[PDB]
Amino acid sequence: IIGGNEVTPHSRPYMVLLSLDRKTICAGALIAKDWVLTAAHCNLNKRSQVILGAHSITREEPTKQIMLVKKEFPYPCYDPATREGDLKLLQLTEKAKINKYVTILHLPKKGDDVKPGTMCQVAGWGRTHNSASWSDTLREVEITIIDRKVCNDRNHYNFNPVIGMNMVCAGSLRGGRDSCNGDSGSPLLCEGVFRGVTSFGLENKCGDPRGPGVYILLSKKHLNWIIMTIKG
Amino acid sequence: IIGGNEVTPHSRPYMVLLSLDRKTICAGALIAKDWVLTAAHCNLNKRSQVILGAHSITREEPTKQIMLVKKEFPYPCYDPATREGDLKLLQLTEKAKINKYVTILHLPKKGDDVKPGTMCQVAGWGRTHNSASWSDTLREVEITIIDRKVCNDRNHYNFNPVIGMNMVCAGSLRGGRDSCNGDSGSPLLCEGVFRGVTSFGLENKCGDPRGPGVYILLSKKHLNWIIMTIKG
Ligand SMILES: *C[C@@](*)(O)[C@H](CCCNC(N)=[NH2+])NC(=O)[C@@H]1CCCN1C(=O)[C@H](N)Cc1ccccc1
Ligand SMILES: *C[C@@](*)(O)[C@H](CCCNC(N)=[NH2+])NC(=O)[C@@H]1CCCN1C(=O)[C@H](N)Cc1ccccc1
Repeated sequence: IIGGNEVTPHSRPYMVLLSLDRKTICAGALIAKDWVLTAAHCNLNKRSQVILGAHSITREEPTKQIMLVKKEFPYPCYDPATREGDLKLLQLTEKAKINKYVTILHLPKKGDDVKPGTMCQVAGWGRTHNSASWSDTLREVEITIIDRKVCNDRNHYNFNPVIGMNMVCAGSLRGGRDSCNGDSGSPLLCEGVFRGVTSFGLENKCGDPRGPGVYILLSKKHLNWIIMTIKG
Repeated sequence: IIGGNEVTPHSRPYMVLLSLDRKTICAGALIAKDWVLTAAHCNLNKRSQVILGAHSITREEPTKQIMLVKKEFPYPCYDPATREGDLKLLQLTEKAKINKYVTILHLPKKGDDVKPGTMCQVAGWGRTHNSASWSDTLREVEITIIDRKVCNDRNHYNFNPVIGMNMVCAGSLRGGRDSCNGDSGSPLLCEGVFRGVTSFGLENKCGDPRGPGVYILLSKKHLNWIIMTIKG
């Protein structure tokens, strides 16, 4: 997270830390007692861990629940070339224990676009600068959704890649506020509602006005696949 | 086809006429002795026919081969809302008999974009005016690929819908030349190479400069699915 601040410990109890390996992290949302929604580009191995109720990565906390993946369900329409449908459901070996510290983030009922100018938040343990590594504590930043047509601009992504109807852009006109490396999978919250999944930006330019972070929209199509994959 | 002309009978022997029902037709390409590639939005029923070696729809011709569908393989990533991946493979009950009149159109080796300004052709039995019904004989028109960024313009599709990296636009700056209703599925040929599949335009505005026809690009991703579905 670029230009955010350290969250009140455990004030975002749906946040999942994904320890992928030694060099890599990701985030995600707990969407059911045994389901984590994250991004498809986040590659797990057999040693990977899903950590619930975390604030600090390193510090030992009584609140933490270390979970294991039973099965990966990457979205079958994920296109690594367009970045389209960058979604993945992780089924856990056991159910999380819900409490004050570990909660379920609810899916939106309707898969609406988010209207430009809306204020949104994203939390994560990723880079806080375009250098170095992850943040030891969970941080959060507030961002504005940027009009899709501006996002596809010559002064923005400029069709490399195309920012389509199942993505939103969010940041600031002036820059300084963004997700970054290691925030992939993190839920985009907009006016209290789960709305997107952190996907990509410009390499080593988190927070550059040219490259507002791109979030996969929880649209009708993506919701259908989520609901189907869980229930049944 | 808008602003085209009647083809020399049987000079495009890979062309498939799809008789979907009484009110509807489509086109397609014969890509193997028992495989037709068309568009996913083209709905067949049990009475539907795939006609090979046709020139006229009505007239009885010794060249015609009336084929039947064993199984439909609509592209699993087809999105009816974005029009994305509008592709469908039809497996035939028997093999076509290849001759002078019925041939296989070869897939491109590399799934490249088509560069703006390239001249392309599309053939079909669809509307020749923004009214009335199909053409009794196969026609063909030549069109130019329109730059993707112009296609997404305020004076064009204007993000309703987005014209993405797995679509090309083709028509003319002045209008008058286009595919139309009933041409869906027809192969887009560019400098001798099979390049796209006729998908959509603006309703009752075939040939309007605002809405150049949109073709699904035979990109790497789509080729992989085609090859996989056939061989195995
Ligand atoms: C996997 C995630 O941790 C990470 C989050 C980065 C978010 N960045 C900003 N600025 N908010 N995502 C990625 O690293 C993704 C997946 C792999 C590629 N990628 C990118 O962000 C590339 N920079 C995307 C790209 C854009 C334009 C041209 C080439 C590549
Ligand atoms: C199914 C095909 O025969 C047909 C071909 C039309 C090609 N038109 C031009 N101008 N070259 N395609 C369609 O009818 C497709 C599938 C169903 C919807 N559709 C459309 O062409 C709509 N007009 C697409 C559309 C665009 C903008 C807004 C709403 C719908």
